[PDB]
Amino acid sequence: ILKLYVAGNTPNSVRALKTLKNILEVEFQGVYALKVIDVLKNPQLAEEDKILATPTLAKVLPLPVRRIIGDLSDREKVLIGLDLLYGELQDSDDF
Amino acid sequence: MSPRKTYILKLYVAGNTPNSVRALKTLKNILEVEFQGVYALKVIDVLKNPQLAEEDKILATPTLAKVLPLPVRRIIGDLSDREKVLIGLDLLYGELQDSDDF
Amino acid sequence: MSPRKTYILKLYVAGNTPNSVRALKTLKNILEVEFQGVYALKVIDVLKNPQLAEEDKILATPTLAKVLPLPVRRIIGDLSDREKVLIGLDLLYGELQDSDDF
Amino acid sequence: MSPRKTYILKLYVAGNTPNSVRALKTLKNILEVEFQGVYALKVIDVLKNPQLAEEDKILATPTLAKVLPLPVRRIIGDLSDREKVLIGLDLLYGELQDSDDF
Repeated sequence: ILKLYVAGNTPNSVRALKTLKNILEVEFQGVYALKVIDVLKNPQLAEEDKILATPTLAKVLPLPVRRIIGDLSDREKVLIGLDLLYGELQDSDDF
Repeated sequence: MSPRKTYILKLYVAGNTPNSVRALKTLKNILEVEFQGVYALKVIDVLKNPQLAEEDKILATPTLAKVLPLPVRRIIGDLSDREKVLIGLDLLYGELQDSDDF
Repeated sequence: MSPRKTYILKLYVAGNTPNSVRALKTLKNILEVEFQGVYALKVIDVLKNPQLAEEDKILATPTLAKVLPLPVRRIIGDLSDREKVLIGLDLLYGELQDSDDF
Repeated sequence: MSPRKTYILKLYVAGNTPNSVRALKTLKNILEVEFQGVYALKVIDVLKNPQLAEEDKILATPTLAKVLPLPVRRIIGDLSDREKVLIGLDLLYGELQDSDDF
């Protein structure tokens, strides 16, 4: 699950995020999910959650996801950071 | 100049409420007069510039809630509670860069 | 869960080496003196157990290095550059170590 | 597909024994005969170059085995359960011919 942390939502931002959702939906079944949270509505980080810098995890991501992320972080200037924990599977462990 | 090997307490906030700023100046003040030298408060607002630096990261507030002393415990728990402004924080030893704060 | 803490720094290593084990000793010490209750240090020799568990992952070293404290960054740094033995690394929350993880 | 977008199955492998290379050769072969223009196999021996590139990550086996073909999964089941050689795997996407840039 790709966790995005954003500062507010704009039209272009929402469009690009729905596009990102669409891509993880088209070519990433059960291997990539998306959780976007707005820091303008939810600043309080809780428990295991954390925020890493964009160039930290972007370089290791798929390149269309890389171009979408790069867009969000450079053009729209709304993405503050991301996190990929991810504790991924279909059946809960900890979690 | 110096106790040296200073702790760098980076706080990550979203906006500056009229009361939040005074709480900040308070925190800074007590860190200066009561913990002279050992600390260094670095305030970072996400809203002023969203894009985090490559060296920056944000940890949860319940973490780093056993390390720091109590008089700033209350201020941190507050900056999380009364005003929903505090996202998270980080604590670094350094120093990698210079000319930052004299 | 409990003992609840802390942020665990997993180091992925290709074989045990005198210099490497000395450096890891040092790193563990630093982590348990300054950043006690903040950073744990977990070594994994890939030569002993190459198979990653379902939860584990290996991010590249120059990925999470940058966001780590300088005293750790230098050790990991030479651990990759000076005497090349370090594979990737990772940073997770929970759950214990040494105790250790079971 | 505009006009071509190819899969890049990266296998993170701990050393190269005698009898694992024939299974990799075979896997490669079936990746080229049944499928084609899709599954591009890239094998990274972590023992020849411990230093993971910044573009590289290593994930758990089943986590990506979710989307893999049955014969391929039989072969990775082999490499992981038979001789402890497969550390992990990663799946990238790209138009690779001709594109050394990657």
